[PDB]
Amino acid sequence: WLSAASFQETTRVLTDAAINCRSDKLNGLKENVIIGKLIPAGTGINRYRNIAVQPTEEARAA
Amino acid sequence: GYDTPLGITNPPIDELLDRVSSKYALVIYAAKRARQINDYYNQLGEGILEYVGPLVEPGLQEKPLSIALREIHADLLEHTE
Amino acid sequence: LISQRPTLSEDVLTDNRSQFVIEPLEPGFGYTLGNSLRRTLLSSIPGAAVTSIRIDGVLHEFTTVPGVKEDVTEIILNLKSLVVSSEEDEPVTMYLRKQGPGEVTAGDIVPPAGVTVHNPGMHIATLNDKGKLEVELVVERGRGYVPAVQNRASGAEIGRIPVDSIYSPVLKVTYKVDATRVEQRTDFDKLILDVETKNSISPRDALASAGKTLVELFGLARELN
Amino acid sequence: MLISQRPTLSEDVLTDNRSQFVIEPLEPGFGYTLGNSLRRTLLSSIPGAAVTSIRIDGVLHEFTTVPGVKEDVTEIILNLKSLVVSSEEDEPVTMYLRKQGPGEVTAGDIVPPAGVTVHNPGMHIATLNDKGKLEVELVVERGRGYVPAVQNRASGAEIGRIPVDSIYSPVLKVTYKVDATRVEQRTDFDKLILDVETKNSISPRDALASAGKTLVELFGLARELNVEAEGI
Amino acid sequence: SNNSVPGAPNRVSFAKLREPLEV
Amino acid sequence: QCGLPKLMALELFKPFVMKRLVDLNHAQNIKSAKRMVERQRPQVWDVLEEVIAEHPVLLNRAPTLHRLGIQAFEPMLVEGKAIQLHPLVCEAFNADFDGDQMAVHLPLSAEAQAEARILMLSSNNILSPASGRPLAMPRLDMVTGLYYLTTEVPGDTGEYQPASGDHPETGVYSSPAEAIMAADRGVLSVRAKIKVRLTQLRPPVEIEAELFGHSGWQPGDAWMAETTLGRVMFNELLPLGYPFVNKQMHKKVQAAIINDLAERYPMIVVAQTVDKLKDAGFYWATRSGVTVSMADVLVPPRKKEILDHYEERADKVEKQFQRGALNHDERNEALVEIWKEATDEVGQALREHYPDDNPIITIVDSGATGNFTQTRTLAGMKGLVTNPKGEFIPRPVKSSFREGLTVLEYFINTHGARKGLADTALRTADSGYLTRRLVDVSQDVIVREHDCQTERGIVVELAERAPDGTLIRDPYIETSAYARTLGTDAVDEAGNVIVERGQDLGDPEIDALLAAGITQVKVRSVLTCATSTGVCATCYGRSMATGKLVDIGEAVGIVAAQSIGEPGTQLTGGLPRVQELFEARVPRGKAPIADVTGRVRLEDGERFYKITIVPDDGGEEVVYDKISKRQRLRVFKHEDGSERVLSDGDHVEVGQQLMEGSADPHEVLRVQGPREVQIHLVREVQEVYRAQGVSIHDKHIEVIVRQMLRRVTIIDS
Amino acid sequence: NNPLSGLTHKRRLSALGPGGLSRERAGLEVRDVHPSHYGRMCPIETPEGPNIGLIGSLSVYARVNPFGFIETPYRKVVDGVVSDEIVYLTADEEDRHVVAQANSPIDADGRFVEPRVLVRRKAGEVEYVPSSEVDYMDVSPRQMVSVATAMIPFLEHDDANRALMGANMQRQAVPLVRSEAPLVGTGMELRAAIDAGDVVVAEESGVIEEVSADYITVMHDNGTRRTYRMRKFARSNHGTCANQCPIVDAGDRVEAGQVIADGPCTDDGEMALGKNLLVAIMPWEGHNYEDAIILSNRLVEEDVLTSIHIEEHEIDARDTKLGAEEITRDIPNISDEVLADLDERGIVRIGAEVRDGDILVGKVTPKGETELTPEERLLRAIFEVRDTSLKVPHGESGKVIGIRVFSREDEDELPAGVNELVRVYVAQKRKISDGDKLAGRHGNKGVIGKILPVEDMPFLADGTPVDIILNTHGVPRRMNIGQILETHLGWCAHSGWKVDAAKGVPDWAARLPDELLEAQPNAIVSTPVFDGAQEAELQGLLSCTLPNRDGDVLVDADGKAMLFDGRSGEPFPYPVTVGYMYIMKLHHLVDDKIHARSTGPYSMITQQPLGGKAQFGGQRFGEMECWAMQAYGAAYTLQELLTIKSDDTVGRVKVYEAIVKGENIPEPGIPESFKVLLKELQSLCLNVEVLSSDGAAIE
RNA sequence: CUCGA
Repeated sequence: WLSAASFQETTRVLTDAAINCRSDKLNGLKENVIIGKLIPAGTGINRYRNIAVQPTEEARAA
Repeated sequence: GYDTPLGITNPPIDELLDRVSSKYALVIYAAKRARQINDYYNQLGEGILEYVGPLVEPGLQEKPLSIALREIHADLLEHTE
Repeated sequence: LISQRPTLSEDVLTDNRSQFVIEPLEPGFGYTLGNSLRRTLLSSIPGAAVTSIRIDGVLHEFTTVPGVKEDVTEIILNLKSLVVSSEEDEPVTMYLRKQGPGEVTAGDIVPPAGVTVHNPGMHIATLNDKGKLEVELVVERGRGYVPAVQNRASGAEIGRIPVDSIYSPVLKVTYKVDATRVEQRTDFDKLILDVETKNSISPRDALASAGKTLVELFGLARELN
Repeated sequence: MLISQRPTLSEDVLTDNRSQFVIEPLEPGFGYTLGNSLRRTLLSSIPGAAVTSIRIDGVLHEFTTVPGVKEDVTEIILNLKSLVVSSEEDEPVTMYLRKQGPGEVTAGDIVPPAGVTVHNPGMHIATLNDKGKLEVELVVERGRGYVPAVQNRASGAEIGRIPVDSIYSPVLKVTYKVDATRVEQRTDFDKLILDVETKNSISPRDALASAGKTLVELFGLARELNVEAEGI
Repeated sequence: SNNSVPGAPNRVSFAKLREPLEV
Repeated sequence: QCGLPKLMALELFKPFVMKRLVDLNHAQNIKSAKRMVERQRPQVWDVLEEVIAEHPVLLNRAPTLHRLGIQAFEPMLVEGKAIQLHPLVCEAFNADFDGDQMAVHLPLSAEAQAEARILMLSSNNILSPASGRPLAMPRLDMVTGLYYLTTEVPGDTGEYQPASGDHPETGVYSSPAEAIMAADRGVLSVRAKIKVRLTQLRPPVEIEAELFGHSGWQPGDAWMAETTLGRVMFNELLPLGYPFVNKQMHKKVQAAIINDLAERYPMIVVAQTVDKLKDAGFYWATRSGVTVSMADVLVPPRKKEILDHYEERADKVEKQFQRGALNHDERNEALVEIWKEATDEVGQALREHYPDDNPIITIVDSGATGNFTQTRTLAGMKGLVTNPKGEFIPRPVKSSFREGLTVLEYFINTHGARKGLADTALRTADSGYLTRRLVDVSQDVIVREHDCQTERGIVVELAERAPDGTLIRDPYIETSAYARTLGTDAVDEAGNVIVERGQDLGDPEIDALLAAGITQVKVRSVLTCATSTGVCATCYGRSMATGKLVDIGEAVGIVAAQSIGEPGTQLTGGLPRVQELFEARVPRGKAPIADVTGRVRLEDGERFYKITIVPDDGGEEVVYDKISKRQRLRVFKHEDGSERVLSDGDHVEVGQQLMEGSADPHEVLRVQGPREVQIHLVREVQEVYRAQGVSIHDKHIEVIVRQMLRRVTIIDS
Repeated sequence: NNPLSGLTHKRRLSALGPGGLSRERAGLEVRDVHPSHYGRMCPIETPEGPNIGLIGSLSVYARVNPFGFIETPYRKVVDGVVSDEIVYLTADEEDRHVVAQANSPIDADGRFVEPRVLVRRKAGEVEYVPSSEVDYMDVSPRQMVSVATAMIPFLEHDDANRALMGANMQRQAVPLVRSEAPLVGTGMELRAAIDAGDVVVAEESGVIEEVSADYITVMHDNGTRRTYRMRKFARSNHGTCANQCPIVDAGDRVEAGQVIADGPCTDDGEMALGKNLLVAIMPWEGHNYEDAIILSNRLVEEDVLTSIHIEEHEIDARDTKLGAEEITRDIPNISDEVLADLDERGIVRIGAEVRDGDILVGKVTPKGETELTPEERLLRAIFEVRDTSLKVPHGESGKVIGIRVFSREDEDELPAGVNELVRVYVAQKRKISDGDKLAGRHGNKGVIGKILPVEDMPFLADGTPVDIILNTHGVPRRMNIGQILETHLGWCAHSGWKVDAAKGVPDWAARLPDELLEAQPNAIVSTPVFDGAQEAELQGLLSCTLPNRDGDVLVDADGKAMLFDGRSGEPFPYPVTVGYMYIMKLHHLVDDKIHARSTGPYSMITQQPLGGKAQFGGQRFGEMECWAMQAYGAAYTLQELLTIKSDDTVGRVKVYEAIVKGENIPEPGIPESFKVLLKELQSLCLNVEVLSSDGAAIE
C-alpha cells in the first residue's frame, strides 16, 4: 500500500488500505527508498550484502 | 595488450571482473576492505586486534579504496557469500 | 645538395613597421619560423605600461569628477591606449594636474626621469570651466597582459585604482613564404616576416627581443643527459 | 625580461634509437610555439646520406621483373630505399652490389667505397633463386630531409638508371603533443612532449641536439639586430 | 537614407520600397 | 575525466580539506581550518589536490531519462567557474553546450565511492542499455574529420602511378614514415591512393591467410597495401591486431568497428580507442575545409523551371472547381499531391547539382548530422506548409531560405512552427507520464535466479526465404534475435547444430545460423521465465550495456521502463497507440477475430457488414456484425499468397484478424492464450516504435508485458 | 536588462490574468498564430516555455482604438492606384476588404505592374487576385513583426524557431562597458533606442551652454535653459548597469528631438546590444563542439565583452525581546584585520574591494542565557551578544560604490520596530569568462568553451587574428542562413566596396540606390526586414570589396579567406568563411550560475536542505534520478543520498564528525521526513504502526 | 510572475 499510495490516487489508496487493514511487507524498491533502507537490488540483495573480506594468509614481514 | 591505465582506470575493470562473479559483488568487496584499511590507519597508534593493514605497498597518499581495489586485482583477499 | 647558412635582411616600411627576409630555408620550414617568431613577438616582448592610477576627488571607478565630460570608467579606457616606455624596471609615478577649460591629452602628463610617453596627442578628457583633474599614474615594466592587481592582494589602500596592464609593445605580425618548387635538385623557401610596433620600440628591437628569447629557450636542447 | 625558471628536459628511452623528450614547464603557450619548429627541424635540417638513384642490370624500359629473383623491380627499390648509409664525401658516390647463384642478398653484401659507411649490414634485400644473378649500382648522395624521386629524374641516365625517393634525413618519424601543467598556482603553463624515432645512424639525443643548434643559430640571426631584453 | 528625421547617423538602407508612414 | 571549478570542489570537499589542513599543521585546530577554508587562504589549493585525488564524483543533467543520464568521473581541478565535460558522453546526457547546466554529487561512504568507481564510471558505460549499440563514439565533428582523412581521392597529388615508359612505379613508399615525409614536403596528399609497406598493422583476414595463413600475421611482418596515408593514420588508432579496414569511414562504419571492438576486445581497450578516435577526428575536422558560405548553398539551376510546373497543377484545379467538377474539399488533396511530387523532383534535381566539394554535402553524406530533406528546404524549396488545422495548405512556400521568404510566406510558416513547439511540449509531458507509469509497474522486477530452466521460449523469424533460393534477412533480427539465448538447438538441413542452446546470439553467431540455411530459432524470453518472483538470467539474456549475461540483482524492470520512455519524446497509431496497448483499453480499430478455425462466410453488402465462420471441425456458426467503413486485412491465405483479401471460402485459423485495424487484446487472451496475447502486445507496440526509426529490443517490452498478465480473476472461491 | 527588454515589456499582450483565463485552461488553439494577428500582434516574439502563445508583442504600426481592438494602418487603393491615404482598420473591418502584400510591384504613379497580385482575404485566405480587385495594401513590409523582430537583419532567411530565439535573446543582452552600434542593422535600432526612453533627447532646440559628465545644460533659442541630468552607474532591476553619457560637446547646436546623450546598449542613438566581432566559421580542435564558442583573449584584454553588474545588499537593526540589535564596529571575537575596512559605525567604506564572506555591516544581536548549548555554556565558563553582521554572499565581489543609511533616530520613517537600516551597493566589472553565454540575432546561441591567446587564433593573411570561432556543424541544421548573409555583408561593411561604375551600372546593382555603389570601411547599412539586401546584390558586393591598407583583398568573391593556424603556422588547407557578425553578451554568466554546497540550512518541517543558490541550498535528487540510481543498482549511493546526505538528523551530523575525524562513514538512520509522513497519516485518523519481525509495534 | 536547457 505504500508503493501504491506514492503512485496515484493517494487518498483512494489510503482509504482502501485502512479498510482492508493492510500490512506492507517492507520488501520493495519504492518502499525501501521511501524509508531509507537498502534497496533489494544491485548491491542490496542478500547474496552480496552480508560479506566478510579477509586477507589471504600471505603477509609482508612487517 | 593495451595502453597504460592512467588515474582511476587502474586496476583495469576487465581484470577485476575475473576474480569476482559480478559487478555488484566487487563493490562490496572493495568497500569493506577499504573500511578495514581505514580502521588500520586509525588504530595503528592504539590498540591490538587492528584490522589487517595494506597488504600491498601503498603509494604516497593513496586512497584506501584504491589500495583495496589493487589488492582485489592481486588475488590477495577472500570472501564469504 | 647541401647547406649554405642563411641570411636575414631588414626592409623598412614605416617608422614603426619592418619586413624581414630570411633565406635560404629548408623546404616547408618557412611557415613554422614565421609562426614561431610571431607567437613569441605577440606575447613575450618586454614593455612598460600603467599599473595603477589615483584621482584625488575619486575613491573608485564608478563615479564622476565635476567639470570633466568623461566619467572615471571612460577616462581609464582612454588611458588604456597610453603608450609608454620605462627604463627603471621598478615602480615609478607619473603626475597629471590640469585645470579647465580645455582638453586633457597624454602630453599634459609629467613623466619622471626614465619613463617617456610616445603619443602626447591622445585625448584623455574634456574639462569645462569648473573642471579640475589631478591624477597619479603608477607605471611598471612587464611583458604580456596582467590583470589589475587587487587591493586585497596588494598593500594598496582604498584611494588606489588598479588598471589592466597591456605591456606588449608589438601591434601586428604576419608572414608569407615564397617557395621555389622548380622540379629539380634545388627547392627552397624564402620567408618574409612583417612586424609592426607601437612606437614604444622599433620593429628591429622587438625582433631582437624575440631572437634572444628563442635562443635562450632552444639552448635547453643542446645540453645532453 | 626577468626570469621564468625551472624549464627542464628529460629523456625516456623506448628503444636504442627512439626516445621521448619532455620539456617542462614552459610559459603559456610556448610549447606549441617551439614544438612544431623542433619537429620540422628534426625531419628537415639534420645532415645525412642516402641513395639518390640506382641501376639494375637487365632493366632498361620494363622496370617490371628481374629474372631469377623473387622480388620485382619496385619491391627491390623499396627494400633498397630503407638502406641506411652515411657519407663523408659531399659529391655523389658510386657503390656496386653484385651477387650470383642461389642464396640471399644482404646489405652486408654491399661494397662501400672509401668515405661511405653502411649502418645496417643485415637488412634483407632479395632472395636469389637457383642460377639467379643480381647486379645493381647505387648512387649515394649527402642531403637533408626527403626529396622525391621525380626531381631525381635527371640522375637516371636513359640507359636503365632508375631514380628513387631520397630519405636524406637521419630521423624517420617525429610526433609531438602539448599538455597543461601547473607549476605553482596557475594551470596555464605548457608541457611539451616530443616523440622521436630515428635510424641507427645517430641517437635521439644527438639528433635533438643538432636540431637545437640549427634553431639557435637561426634565431640568433634575429638576436644580432639590437640585443635587448628577455629572461633566462 | 534611413531614418532621416531626428539627426541620427546616416545608416544607408538596401530599401527597395518607400515608407509612406513612419513608425 | 571531468573538470570542475576549484571553488566548487573546495566547498564540496570542505570537511576533507579541513581534516588535511589540520593534519599537515597548516591550521592549529579543525575550528581554525574551517575559517581558513571560508577565507580561502592560498594553502588549500595545494592541499585540495591531495583531497580530490582519485575521488570520483557524479554528474547529472536533467532531465534524467535513462541511467546514463548520471555518470561518474574522476574530478580535475580547473580554473574558471564552468564544468568541463568530455565530448563523447554528450550523446548520453543529450547535452549541447548552449547554456546547459549540470549538477555534481560527491559520494561519501566507501561503498558510494566503490559504486561510482565500478558501476557508474563513464568508461564502463559506453554502450546503450536499450539497444546495445555504442554511444560514447565519434558523433559530429569527429566523424567528419575521420570521413575526411579516410576518403579516397582519384586525382589527388602523390597518387600511385603504374610503371610505364621510362619511369617505373611512381608513388610507392617503403614506410608510412616515408609517406609522412612526402606529405610534409607537399608531394603526397593524405587522401591519395598509394602502395605502402606496413610492418605494424594486421592485414585483413582475407589477405593474411594467403600471405601468411599458416601463421598469424606477426608485429614486424611486412605487407603491401593499396590504401591512403589517411586510412593508415586511422588504423593506427584502433588497437594493434585489429584487421586493417580499407573502407571510407562513414558513421555507420565507425559504429560497426566500435561494436566489434566492444564484442571482442575488453572494456578498457574500447574506452581508450574511442578517445584516440576523438582526438584524430577533431584534428582533421579542423583541417577538412568544412565551412558554410552563401555560395555553398546551391539553389537548383532550373529552380524556376521546376516551380512553375507545380504552380500549374495548383491552377489546374481552380477551374475544375470553377465549373463545379471538383469539390472544394477534394481540390485540397489534389493540390497537396501536386506539390508533394514537386519536392521529390526537386530533391532529385538537388542531389546531382550539388558537387561533392560542397561542405554541406560533406557534413550530411559523412553521417555527421542532418538529412537531405533539411538541405531541400535550405537550398531547394520549403514546400507545402501546414496550418494549425492539420491538412496541408493548397498554397505552398515557393521560396527557399536562400531566396528569401515573402511577408505572407513567413507568416504562414509561423502557424506550423509555433504549433510545433506547443505540441512538442505536450508530447514531452505525456511521454514523461507514461514513463513513470512504466517505472512503477515494473519497479520490483529484478534478476533473482540464474536459470529457471523452462521450455517455454518463443519462435523468432530469423530470416525469410525467397522463392528463387536466396534468403532475405528479417528486419526484426536486431530487436528480436540479438542478445537472446537459444530455446531450441539450431538445425540446418544436415544434422550439424549451428548454435547450441543457451548461447548468446551475437553478431558472428547470427551469421553462423544465416549461412547454415536455418531460418527460425526458438529463443528464451522473459515472458516464459517461470520464476516465482523475479526472472532468470538465461531467459533475460545479454545485458545490453555489459555485453555479457546479466548479473544477478540488476533492476531490469526500471531499465526496460527507461529504455522505452526515453524515445517517447519523438512520435506522432502514434504514442496514443502505445498508451492504448499498455493500458489494455478497448482499441479504436476494434478489429474482430476468428473465434473458431473454419471456412469464411463473406456476406458483404452496402447497408452493413455481417460475417460468419463455419468451424473447420464440428462447432457451430459464429456470427459478427461490423460497419462497412472498415476494410478486410489481406490475410496470408492458405494459397501462399499474402495478398488474399478475405473472401468467402478462405480457411482462416482460430484467432485470425478479420478486418483491418487493431484487434482487442482482451479477446485475444480468452481466445489464443496468455502466450499469444503477450507476443501480440510486444510486436504491436514494436510496430509503433519501429515505424518511427526507434530500435528498442523486444526484451524491454516483454519485461512490462510480463507484469501485465501476472494476475488472474476468481470465478469460484 | 537593456532598453529593448523594457520597451518590449511595455508593449506586451498577455492572455493570462483575471477575466481572461487560467494557464491550465489554454489549449493548443489559443496559443498558435491566428490570421487576424497580421499587422496587430507579432507571430514571432513569444516565450518558448509554458507561456508560449499566451504572451505576444504588439506589432510595430499597431495602435489601440478606444473600444479596445488593435487597429493597423493600410494604404487605400482607389482604381488600381496606390494612394498615400492611410486608414486604420480593426480585424473585422479588415476582413470586409482585400489587401495586397507590401512588396507588390507598383508604378511610380501608383498603378500595379502585374495584373495578378498576392492578396489576403477573409478567414485568412491567401491567393492571387486581379489588380482591379485590390481595396487596400500593406503600409510597410515589416508591418507584421515586433520591434525586436524587426531588428533581425536578413530575417526573411531565418526559420521561425531560430528567429523567435533571436528576438527573445536580444532582450537578454547585457549592457557592455562601452557600446558599439552594429555594422549590419535593420533601421529599427534608432527608434527602438529613442522610444525606449533610456537615452536623453532634447525637448526643445537650442545650443549646449555647459556640458559635464554629471549634467548637460541646453540654452534654448528663446532664452530659457533646460538641464538634463545623466543617470550614472545606476542599478537596473536585473543588476545590469544603466549609465548615460553625453554625446554633444560644449557650444554645439542641437535640434529638437535629437539625442544629446545615450544610455546602455546605445551608440549615437541606436540600439547597440552587442559588438562587431571578426568571425571564422570552421571547426577548431573540438573546443567549439556543437554550439560551444571560442574567443580571442583580445576581448578580455581590451574589455570588448566586459559588462558591469551592481548588487544591492540590505540589513536592518530591529528591537528584540531582550533588547535591541545595534550595528557596531565592535564585534565579539573578531580580529582587527577583518574590521580594518570598516568605518566607526561598522559600515564598509566607499571604494573598498570585498570578497565573499567579508563583513559589510557589523550588527550584533543579544542572545539570552537560556538559549545556550551545554558545550556553549561550558566554553563560556571555561573562558551575551551573537554575531549577525551583514556578510558578502558566496560568489559576490566588487567595489563598494554607495551606502545609504536610514535611522529612526534621524527622522527616517522605518517600519515599526526597526531602528536602523543600511543598504550597501557593490559593483563588479565582469570580463567575459569561460562558460558565459553569447548569442547572435538569429537564435544562434552558445557558451564560451575556450578563450585562446591572441597568437593562437587562426589569423588572416595580413596577420590580424580572428576573434571568435563558430563550429560549422551547428549552422546548416538550424536553418539560420541569416548569420551567413549577415557575416558576408558584415565583411563588406568593414572593408567597404566600390562598384565598377565605368561601362554603365552592372546588371545586379541596377536595383541598388546610388548611395550603395561606394562605401568606406566601417560603413553602416540597413537590411530592412522582408526588404533589404538580396542575395544577388550581396554576391556583387563581395566581388567589389575594398582592399586593405597594403592593397590586398583578403576575402574571395565567395566570401571566404585564407587563414593561418596560429599554433603550428601552416595555413589551413581550404578557404574559410570570414566576416563580421554582431554578437551579444546574454545575461547567463557563470559568475551567477555557479553554486556548490557541503552543508547549510534545512527546512524546519521536512528537515531537508534548502533550495536555491541564494539560500545556499543543495541540488534536488528527483524521482527520475532515483530511477537512474536504482537502474545502476547503486543501492548504497541511493541510501546515502536519501539519508545521511539529506534529512537524517543524527546521521548527517555523525557523517560530518566522521569526515573531520577521518573515520568511516556511519550507518544511515531514518529520514525525519518519513516520521513527518507518519504523523500526517495519523492526523487523518489513520492508525499507522511499524511492526518488528515478532509483531510488536515499535515506537 | 519572467526566464534558461
